[PDB]
Amino acid sequence: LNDDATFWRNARQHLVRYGGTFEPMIIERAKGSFVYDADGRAILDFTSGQMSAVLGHCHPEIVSVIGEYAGKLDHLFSGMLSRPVVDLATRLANITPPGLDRALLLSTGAESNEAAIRMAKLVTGKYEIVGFAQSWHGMTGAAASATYSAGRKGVGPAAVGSFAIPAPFTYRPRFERNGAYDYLAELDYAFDLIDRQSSGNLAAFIAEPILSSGGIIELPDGYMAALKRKCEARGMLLILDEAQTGVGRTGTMFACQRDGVTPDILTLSKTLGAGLPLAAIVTSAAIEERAHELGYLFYTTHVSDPLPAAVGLRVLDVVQRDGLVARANVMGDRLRRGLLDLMERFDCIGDVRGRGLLLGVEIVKDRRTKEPADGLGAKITRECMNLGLSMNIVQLPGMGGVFRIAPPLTVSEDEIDLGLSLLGQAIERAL
Amino acid sequence: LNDDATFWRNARQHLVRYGGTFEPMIIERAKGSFVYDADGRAILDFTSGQMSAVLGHCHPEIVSVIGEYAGKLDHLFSGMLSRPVVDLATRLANITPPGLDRALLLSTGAESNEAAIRMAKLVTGKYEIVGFAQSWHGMTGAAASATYSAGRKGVGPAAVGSFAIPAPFTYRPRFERNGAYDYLAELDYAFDLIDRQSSGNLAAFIAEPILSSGGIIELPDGYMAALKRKCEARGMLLILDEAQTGVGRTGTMFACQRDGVTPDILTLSKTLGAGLPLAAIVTSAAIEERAHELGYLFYTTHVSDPLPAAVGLRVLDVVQRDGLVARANVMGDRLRRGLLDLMERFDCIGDVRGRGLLLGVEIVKDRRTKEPADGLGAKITRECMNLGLSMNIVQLPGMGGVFRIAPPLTVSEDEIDLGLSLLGQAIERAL
Amino acid sequence: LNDDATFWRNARQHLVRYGGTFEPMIIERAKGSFVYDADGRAILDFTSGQMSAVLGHCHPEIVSVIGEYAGKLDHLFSGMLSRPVVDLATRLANITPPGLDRALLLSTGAESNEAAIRMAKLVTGKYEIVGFAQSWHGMTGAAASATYSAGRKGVGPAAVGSFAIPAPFTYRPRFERNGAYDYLAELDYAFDLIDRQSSGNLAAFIAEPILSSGGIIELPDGYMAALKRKCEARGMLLILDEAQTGVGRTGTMFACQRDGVTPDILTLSKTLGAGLPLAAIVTSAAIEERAHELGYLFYTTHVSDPLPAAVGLRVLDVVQRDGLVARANVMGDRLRRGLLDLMERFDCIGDVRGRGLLLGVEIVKDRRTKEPADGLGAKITRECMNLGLSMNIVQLPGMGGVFRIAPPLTVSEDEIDLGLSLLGQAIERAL
Amino acid sequence: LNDDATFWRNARQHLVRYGGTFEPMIIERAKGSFVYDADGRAILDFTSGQMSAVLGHCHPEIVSVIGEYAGKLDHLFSGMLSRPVVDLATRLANITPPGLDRALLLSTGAESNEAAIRMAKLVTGKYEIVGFAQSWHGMTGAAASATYSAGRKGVGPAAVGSFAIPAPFTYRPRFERNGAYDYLAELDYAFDLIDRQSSGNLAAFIAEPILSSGGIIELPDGYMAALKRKCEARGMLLILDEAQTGVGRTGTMFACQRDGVTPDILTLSKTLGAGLPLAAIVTSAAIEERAHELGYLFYTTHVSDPLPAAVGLRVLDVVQRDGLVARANVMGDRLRRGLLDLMERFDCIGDVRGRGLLLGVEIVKDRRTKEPADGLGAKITRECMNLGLSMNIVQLPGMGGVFRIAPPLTVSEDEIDLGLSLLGQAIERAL
Ligand SMILES: Cc1ncc(COP(=O)(O)O)c(CNC(C)(C)C(=O)O)c1O
Ligand SMILES: Cc1ncc(COP(=O)(O)O)c(CNC(C)(C)C(=O)O)c1O
Ligand SMILES: Cc1ncc(COP(=O)(O)O)c(CNC(C)(C)C(=O)O)c1O
Ligand SMILES: Cc1ncc(COP(=O)(O)O)c(CNC(C)(C)C(=O)O)c1O
Ligand SMILES: [K+]
Ligand SMILES: [K+]
Ligand SMILES: [K+]
Ligand SMILES: [K+]
Ligand code: NA
Ligand code: NA
Ligand code: NA
Ligand code: NA
Repeated sequence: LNDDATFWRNARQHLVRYGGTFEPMIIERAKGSFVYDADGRAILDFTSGQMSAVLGHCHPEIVSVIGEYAGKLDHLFSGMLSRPVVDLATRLANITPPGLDRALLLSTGAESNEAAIRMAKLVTGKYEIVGFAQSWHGMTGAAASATYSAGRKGVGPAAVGSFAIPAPFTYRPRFERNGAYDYLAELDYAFDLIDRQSSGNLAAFIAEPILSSGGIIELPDGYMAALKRKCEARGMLLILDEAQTGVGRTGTMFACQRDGVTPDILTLSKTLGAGLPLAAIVTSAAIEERAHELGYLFYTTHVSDPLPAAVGLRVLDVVQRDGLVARANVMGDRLRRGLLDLMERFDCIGDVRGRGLLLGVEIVKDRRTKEPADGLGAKITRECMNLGLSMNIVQLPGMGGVFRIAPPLTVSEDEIDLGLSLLGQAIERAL
Repeated sequence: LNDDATFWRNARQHLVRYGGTFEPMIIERAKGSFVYDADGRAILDFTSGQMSAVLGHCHPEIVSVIGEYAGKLDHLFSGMLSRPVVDLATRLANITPPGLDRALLLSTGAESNEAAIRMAKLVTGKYEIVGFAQSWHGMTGAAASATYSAGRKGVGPAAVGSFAIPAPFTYRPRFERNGAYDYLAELDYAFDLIDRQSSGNLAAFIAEPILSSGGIIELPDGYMAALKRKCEARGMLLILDEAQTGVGRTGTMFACQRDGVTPDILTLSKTLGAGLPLAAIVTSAAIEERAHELGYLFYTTHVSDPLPAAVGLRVLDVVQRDGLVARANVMGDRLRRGLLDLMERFDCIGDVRGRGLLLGVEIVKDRRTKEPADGLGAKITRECMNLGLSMNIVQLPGMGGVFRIAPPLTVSEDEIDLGLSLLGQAIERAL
Repeated sequence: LNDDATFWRNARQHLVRYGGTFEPMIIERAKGSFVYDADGRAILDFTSGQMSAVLGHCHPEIVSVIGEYAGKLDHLFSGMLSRPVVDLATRLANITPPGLDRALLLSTGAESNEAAIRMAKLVTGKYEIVGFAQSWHGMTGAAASATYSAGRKGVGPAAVGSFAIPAPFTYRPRFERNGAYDYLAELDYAFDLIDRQSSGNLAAFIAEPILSSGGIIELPDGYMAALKRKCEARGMLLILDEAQTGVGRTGTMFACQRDGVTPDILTLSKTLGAGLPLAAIVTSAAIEERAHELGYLFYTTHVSDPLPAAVGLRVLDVVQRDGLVARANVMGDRLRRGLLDLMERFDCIGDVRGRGLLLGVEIVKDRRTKEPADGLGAKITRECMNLGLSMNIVQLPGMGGVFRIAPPLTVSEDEIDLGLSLLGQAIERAL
Repeated sequence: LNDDATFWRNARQHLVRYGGTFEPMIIERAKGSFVYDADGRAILDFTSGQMSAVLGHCHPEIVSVIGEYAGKLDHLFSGMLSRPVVDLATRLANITPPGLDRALLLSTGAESNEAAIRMAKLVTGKYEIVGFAQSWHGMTGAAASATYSAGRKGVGPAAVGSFAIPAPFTYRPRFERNGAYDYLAELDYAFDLIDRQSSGNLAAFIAEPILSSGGIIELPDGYMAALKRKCEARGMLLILDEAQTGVGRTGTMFACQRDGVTPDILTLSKTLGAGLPLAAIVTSAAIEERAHELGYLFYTTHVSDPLPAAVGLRVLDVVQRDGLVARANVMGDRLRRGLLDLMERFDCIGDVRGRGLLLGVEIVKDRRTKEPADGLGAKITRECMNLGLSMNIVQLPGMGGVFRIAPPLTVSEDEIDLGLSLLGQAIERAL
């Protein structure tokens, strides 16, 4: 039973609490799209852990590579090169759009954004960084100063030169022109302001192609191109954070591919490691060259460590081989439509959005007022659990509770249907 | 041969350069205190990789646990608890001094210091952070603003409220009282200044018990206690960064134990993971409690992930069982004395310092002028390699080149003698 | 002749150049609404110097008081009280709205805003300051960080916690709701953003009732009240900068009176001194009380100096006695209508705005495109001079050249007509 | 009687309290080295007001010029040149050392330092500013961030890039080499630190030749030269703040003349205006030239206003004519020796320092412990008043109470003796 009093005792006694609340169960094993409790109960992992297990839990291929290297090449002096490192660097260079040529292999999302941000500042000689007011880039320093969805308060001043602009949000529009939402005009409006406050040191813009923590907010048609150009005109880099979107999730290997806009620096993480700590940035040769010229510095313990590298490599190998990127679209379509039928039944569902297998469901009270569903979310979330479905709802100012849905690219047709089933039951029972 | 033209081609073409220079060899395998090149040549790893492989490369016990969990419990939704997590948290609570009760499990050194620093600011409501002018805490935001050994230039303003004080350096003293080096008076002097510049927002002091990147600088007798008290009087936390010192390396499980001063927050990393990415902070229940009360937030992808946790646990298990902490003193003594004999032979060696198996050798031209050996270091470093010994020299302003020596706690008597041998040959041949 | 080669030689040789260009004439004397050159030519001062000579140049009453005190009470140790100081403080308390009770007498506009801003931060314990993107508050530190009309570039980082919002600009509207300019919605929109970037330290909002340097931008009906409330809800002070508007200029003794919204802190300057350096802030007793409790500090050489105080007093005496505030409306109306007739004749005039005797004329190319008149301004400005009328045009991003018009409250009907005359001639000749 | 209940009532009711405490008297008139109360009692102004009345109160020559211009040329549009402006600019260029060629005429000390600091940052392209930990430069923004004697707390973050070094203080030395105070070594020590914290953006060093508010601290022999060189090597400007020292006070027209080191920018104020608000900066033609090239901006209401300019001119005229600079040395010597005799009598006097007519007397309990006299100061200060002598004591951390003594350069032999008399009586009566 999950009830083990010693477990919970030691948990209460020795764990630092870092946000939210611990699920009152003890997880003992994980396989495929399922995690299992101490009673053996099976929970459908509709969030891929913390949106990382792209190939699911304990993917035989992953297992082998991990053991294959665990005992052969493990961790090395940061000045030593090895095969997995170089092969991954190359692979990344070969699968990302043209213009992205060089990679640095790290360990975490924030770490990746930090390295990117640092290189941007170096290269440009400037330091002001603009982001979305609903962004999420990490808990560390620079990453955190660019994160506006949460954590800004009670911890002192942000980094000098930090600005934000509103993100384009089609569901709840706020900027109009000739009776319509003109998300571009909004962009122009926003940048004018930026311009008026800048000190003449704009160095980069950092953005997620899809605002995950922000509520599964997809940047609408033409935006990125527009953005890009806004940067171009001001001598700024465009850093795209693809932690949740990279690696096939949204139906393309990378989200920037859909839009057809390649960034100056692209960051990867969660999905690249498939649950293990691997991260990376990829940039153009020129930028790397100038960064070098100027003595760029991003020296760590785990930069260029074989084990992870090796793992990142397998994962790409399999996504490609098993054609998971396509799959994403296919199961994505399946889940999407299923989500729409629920919306057909219940009025508490106000929006179904996302792309591929990165989907969001916005709970609302009045499907015409689009009034946030107060607590209803927690309830549903809660019944999903009782029911055996792991979910995650995000709640932000002025929006309704959002269910972030993101199963494994390896998810099965049956599991999809199964989640959809439990989701409906939880809903009806939650009302 | 390490000469593989495709390897090097792809290395030149796709790797981002993050600091220093890549060793012109290809590493293919690692076992114990050795890493092997593409020709099979064996290199004695006298730096434990990037000072992490505490149990050496591919430690059978580590291997098993990694595989044992790789296929059983891998990565989880950050809200889910598991056994390895809770057991490690407990273990840490049980082996660290009294006053250290709760832990948060992360992935990297900088990440750990960031979480610590963030909690400090939260809890106190202040934001100014003091560190040593020769410090090294990480490449990310807050970690980097407190790092003064390198990387301050060309990347924009540091974090608001950043101060530094000189570290006590017995070899090259600079503060005198009644014809003698009074490192405490220096401390008092230093803090007065701080006090005069603070805005009334001092929140913490962050320090390494032994300045590794700073040149293997050990804080002298009574200092830490003094420091601690300096903080106490100003309502500041004392955060001890034990990334290179924690886990038995300096002869004690933790360096703060020797001095008999327990910090408000203690950070661990490199050594805890033994080459894998595991990190953590440990603090008092009260501080955790208040941090909670105020909504502390340090939510990441890999916080509380079973695999690493599991790995951290084994490592403690083995250090304890195999009595490596003691061993540290014993082989440490061996290596130390060996280092002294070389100093007896060559005049280029000006100091032999450190503790346990964290030793430094300061190369100097005039052993009376204590004039830095210009380039001589690089040479020796270079011959050690040709000879089959991996080394690392650090070079800072106003000091001589420093060889950071830190082999595995699992190192053998013979390997020690072997390194000492090659080290002498490299030296004599370098002159 | 203004041609004096020694004059100009020494001018070129020893003057630091601080902005714009020196008028190629030498001024020898000033009386009423006129300044005279070296040839004796009379120039109508339609800008009241640098918008200060409210009673005109060398106002007999001013002259006497200056001499009356120059030889009786001059400058004192900042701890010594005197009559003029206390009488002025009282007068200000008696003529400003209720809620404004205590005054601090300074020397300059920026100085006044700085003291206000400092007190705000003290009292609230916060430090973030919001202003208009078209604001002007001074060249010194805090004053300058809140100034967004000019000077942000090439001089390093602004003050930490500096934000700006767009000012309501009826002529060139940019925010729409149901096909209309909803300046309030704009306000709400703007503050949401602020809110998302604040670190939880908003302390005050600083605003000019009429954006003078920003292009004579008047805050539209209901705005201030709205603003005020936006602050109220966030525990922020509202600091109103009345340097150009205070002292009768816009038809009321103070501009905040019209709107019927009294600020937490009100600043005065230019007009209060009538060309001499006198400045002041006025606040509520409570705020003063708490500021005191906390040890507010604003100690200077000229704080509470009799001469200026004395001068400030006379000026109030006369504005009141001669009923200049009313007059303002009357001549204001006269000038306004005259400005409209010109607009009736020429297409280059796109807007006539302002209040009282603080008027702006926006030059535009297409009176339907509202396309800025490129250079045309400089030309007109230039012919006004040749013609004997001193003017000032301000040029900002995205707007047309703006003529700031502000004659003395003592201006005569004939002078008004005279300026209007020359203004037309300059225009027609400029085309 | 000073007792006027209405006066005090309105004082309590409408005055903002800005620091310290208001003298319980009402000043009605001021002439020469005396200010008079409401009872007619005469108070010897041993502080020249707030150290400004260099020619004393109501100096006939000053009076005339003020009236002479009050009615002829008063305040002008900042773009208009006039004779007094240009003549003063020239005069300053002619009386300051070589290398100082151009001037900008302002209104206040802080204002002057701000303009200087701003120009420094512009010209260099950097923003970090170093000052003394016992400095005083003004209450406004940048001026205040460089002020470390007081006001750093409770008002939010200082300006980004703010550093301080300890000032050389011969009386209470703290840095030793071969058993002696090596103020230069201290300098070297200090800058090393700075260097380690800078981000590579050091732009200027701002210093008072004599730390007035800091306790009358004179920079010892060779220091300034050393300082200068420290700057030179780092591409930094040296800005000398001569608000209390400029204009003959310390025995030279400017204090930088004694040392024989001319700064890159020199600021003047208090003394230049002789109680009226006039201020200025003086710099080299090159610096002005580059500042211009880059669009330096320091546009205010009172920049280049005739009245004050005119006043500044007379003052120079008289200092020169009446040979007050010499006088300074002569009466200075007189007062100095007189101060020494008191020290001969009382043990509470621990130091007599200063230069010319800018003298300090440090009160101490144990003339061997050099233990600060707790409150004794206030007492003496208090009896001086009862006795008819206005004084000022400054009290800083770790030092004894300091009497800042600075009478008018026009002071008489008898007044000097008179102050010395009362000072002794106050002392003996205070014990
Ligand atoms: C776009 C993006 N970038 C970086 C990160 C954080 O990376 P690390 O937390 O592993 O350092 C997230 C976070 N993911 C969390 C856990 C915050 C989530 O909300 O799912 C992210 O969304
Ligand atoms: C005390 C201390 N704390 C944190 C870190 C960095 O942790 P990560 O680089 O893994 O984020 C080091 C660095 N170690 C490096 C690689 C910089 C080294 O110099 O050995 C460190 O010394
Ligand atoms: C609202 C407001 N507040 C303060 C000030 C500046 O005061 P000081 O320049 O006298 O320090 C102005 C400026 N007036 C100038 C000269 C900038 C102008 O544009 O007319 C101002 O407009
Ligand atoms: C060196 C120096 N520089 C600037 C200033 C301030 O100028 P303002 O206060 O007139 O703006 C002082 C201050 N004088 C005060 C009143 C603070 C004093 O302590 O005497 C100063 O000492
Ligand atoms: K490594
Ligand atoms: K996790
Ligand atoms: K005064
Ligand atoms: K002027
Ligand atoms: Na590519
Ligand atoms: Na413990
Ligand atoms: Na009132
Ligand atoms: Na000169």
